[PDB]
Amino acid sequence: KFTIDDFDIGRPLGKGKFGNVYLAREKQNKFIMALKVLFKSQLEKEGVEHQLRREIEIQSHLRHPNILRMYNYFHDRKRIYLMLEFAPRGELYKELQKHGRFDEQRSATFMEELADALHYCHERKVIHRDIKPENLLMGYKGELKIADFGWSVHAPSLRRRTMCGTLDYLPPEMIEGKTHDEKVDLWCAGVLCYEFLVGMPPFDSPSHTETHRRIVNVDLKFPPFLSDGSKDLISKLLRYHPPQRLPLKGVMEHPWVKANSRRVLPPVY
Amino acid sequence: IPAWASGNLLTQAIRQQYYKPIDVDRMYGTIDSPKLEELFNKS
Ligand SMILES: COc1cc2c(Nc3ccc(NC(=O)c4ccccc4)cc3)ncnc2cc1OCCCN1CCOCC1
Repeated sequence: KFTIDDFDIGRPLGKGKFGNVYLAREKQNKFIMALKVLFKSQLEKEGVEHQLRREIEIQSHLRHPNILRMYNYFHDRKRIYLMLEFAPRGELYKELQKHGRFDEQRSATFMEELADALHYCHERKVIHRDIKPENLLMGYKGELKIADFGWSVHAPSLRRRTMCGTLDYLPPEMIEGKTHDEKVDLWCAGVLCYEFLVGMPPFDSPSHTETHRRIVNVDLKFPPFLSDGSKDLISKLLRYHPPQRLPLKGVMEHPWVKANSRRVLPPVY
Repeated sequence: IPAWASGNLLTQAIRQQYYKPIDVDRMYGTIDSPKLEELFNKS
């Protein structure tokens, strides 16, 4: 088993609620990774122990080029350590903020990578429920990495009831107090595609109630610079009725995605 | 900040790691993990 001494600590990458994340190198293999440190006492105090172990259970069992890998984890007296894939290009949201909006190539590539990872999760009855730029990191060649599974759930049988995620990303069914299923992620993918290309989410409003209203009416207003292809994909994902939303395989196969994605799969061992 | 963790040394290492992936499934994936229920217990 691993201990902290097994790693050269390079530098902090980010602060979190329960500890920091560090650029680290495993000594035996000189292998560079990220180390998330969490304090056991603060986790217990906040009452999030079972939350954390759920997140760890879900993420530690996923192996996909577009899902941030958790290699392993360990603990000592005071800390829980998560050994995570290092994502050299960092936060996708910082890149979006830096550029304002992404071009079609960048957006289409991201959409293919997202749809592929989400398909992988859904194949295993894992629903993500909080797809948004802030939850995505970028690999060495800019590959999308789903980084956070904070709202995620393994949902084998029962449809779900928890309202969760982020205001601008909530599907109509959550807002309206209906049960939901994996098709929530289809909706969030449509919101994400729109935000990639426009730089603002589609139902942006100064109040919770006006945002809620625009969502349930699907009050979609496409800026004029958007291509017909991108609007076609977004419109096919942002459907009021979950069963009418374009399936993940459908996103991967969409002509706009095919025409514009320059997705590259990372080398595998 | 140790030398390996910045500038050209880091970039070099990151690139080597991308193009020469190790067997993480054996190197780390096979190594024992603390049981999730024992995470908030003795170490
Ligand atoms: C500084 O933001 C980073 C965060 C990273 C990062 N952050 C994570 C922190 C925690 C984390 N998982 C959890 O917190 C967690 C919590 C509960 C259960 C499972 C996981 C995943 C990713 N992981 C891997 N690689 C990262 C890489 C990061 O940045 C690389 C620097 C990129 N770049 C360099 C120069 O240009 C601007 C920035």
